[PDB]
This record gives sequence, C-alpha cells and structure tokens, in this order.
Amino acid sequence: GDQRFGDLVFRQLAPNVWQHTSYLDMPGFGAVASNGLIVRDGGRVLVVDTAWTDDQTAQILNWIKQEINLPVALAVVTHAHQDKMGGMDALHAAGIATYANALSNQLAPQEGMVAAQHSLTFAANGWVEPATAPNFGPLKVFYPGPGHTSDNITVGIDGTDIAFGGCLIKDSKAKSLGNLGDADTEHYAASARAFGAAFPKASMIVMSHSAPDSRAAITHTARMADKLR
Ligand SMILES: S=c1[nH]nc(-c2cccnc2)n1C[C@@H]1CCCO1
Ligand SMILES: [Ca+2]
Ligand SMILES: [Ca+2]
Ligand SMILES: [Zn+2]
Ligand SMILES: [Zn+2]
Repeated sequence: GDQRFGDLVFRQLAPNVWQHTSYLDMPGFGAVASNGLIVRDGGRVLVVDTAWTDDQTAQILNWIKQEINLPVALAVVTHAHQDKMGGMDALHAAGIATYANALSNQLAPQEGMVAAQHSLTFAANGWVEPATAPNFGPLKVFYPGPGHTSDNITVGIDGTDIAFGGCLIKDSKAKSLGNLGDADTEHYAASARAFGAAFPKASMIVMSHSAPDSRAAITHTARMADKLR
C-alpha cells in the first residue's frame, strides 16, 4: 500500500493523514529513515517536518500536488536538526509558511539549519500559545520539555487517533534512545511522559525513526530514559 515518489516513501495512516519517509546514508549507520506527516485539512494540506534534504522536501511537495492536489498552507518542524529541518529552503521556495519552536529558530544557525519564518512559544504546561499558531486547524502543538534536544516539540492531530513524537519517542522494542549527542538525560523521561499526558487518547504514535506504534512507544521510551538519570 506504500507509495514511492523519487527518493520518498508515503504511507496512508488515516483518511486525511499520511507518513512521509526519507533516507540519508550516514557514515557508520548506513541508510537511516526519517518520518514526518502530511495532513489534509478540508481544502488545504499541513506538513509536519521536512525531509533530510531540500531535494527530498521538494519531492514531498510534488507528491502532495500529484496525489492530493490541494495547497500546502503551512509546515511545523519539530527540532533544529537535519532530519527535521534539512529541507527548509525547499519549503520557503514553494511559498509554504513555516513554524518552529522559538528555541529551534534561535538554535538553527548553530545547528546548520535555516530558521522557520515564524516562532511558536509555549506555556509552562507545554501547550503552544495559540496566538503563535494561527489557523493550525487540527494540529495541536505541545512542547513536552527537553529530551532528545532542548527544543523538541510534538504534534497531535485533532479528530484522529494520531500523535507525533518526532525524535523524542522511540518504538516500543527499541534497545536505546539512539542519538543522544544533544540530549537532556536528566529530564528526558518526564518529557516523554508529558507527551503521553498531553495526548491521552492518541492510540497511533508516529515517530521519526520507526514505523507507527501504539502508546507502548511512549511508556517504553520513558522507561529507557529513567535509566539515564
Ligand atoms: S534523531 C537525530 N537527530 N539528528 C540526527 C542527525 C544525525 C546525523 C546527521 N544529521 C542529523 N538524527 C538522526 C540519526 C538517527 C540515528 C543517528 O542520528
Ligand atoms: Ca538548504
Ligand atoms: Ca548539535
Ligand atoms: Zn535530532
Ligand atoms: Zn531524528
């Protein structure tokens, strides 16, 4: 049921939701998948995360034009690392309004990423301040606290069973929390737990580097993170 367009793979998760997957061949690891989301919101499309590269990101947009044929209104990118923000220039060239955590945009230059056009800010309880996320339709943006990076954010899709943990959440059989080069090992477990509590009825948990899982991914990630303190 999965579809290939250029270097990208797409999988439909729900009537109005698809996962996009892009690959980069890394020293040491070889080919590494990274996943984001595409959401049809009535007459428009919303994107979560770029692909690794601008070329791959343009392939997402072309697949959307071909298969969905609705304007892409905006994209939310989930932290300032290549897998999630590598394709910003491609979104900007296509005229898609981009949104990231303020902190992602502040870190972006140091991390070699291009900042988004707009900054999301968050309350103490993690929820986006709504004036910063105008007309986000079903996307509910949550900052769960520092974990994979200090700026990692997460998104739930209202009206669906789906929530996206990005690179904070690992699958429920994972052996480790993977890339911890920029991680907050002290607060990781609470941040994983906070994402779970923010989206308490999501049953399909989508994440950057494994296929969609159940809520078990959340509790497994938190259990692994507990051992880093
Ligand atoms: S996660 C996360 N954050 N940054 C990156 C990344 C890594 C290497 C180069 N550019 C970005 N990754 C993904 C990989 C996945 C497993 C190893 O790290
Ligand atoms: Ca670029
Ligand atoms: Ca870094
Ligand atoms: Zn990262
Ligand atoms: Zn990642």
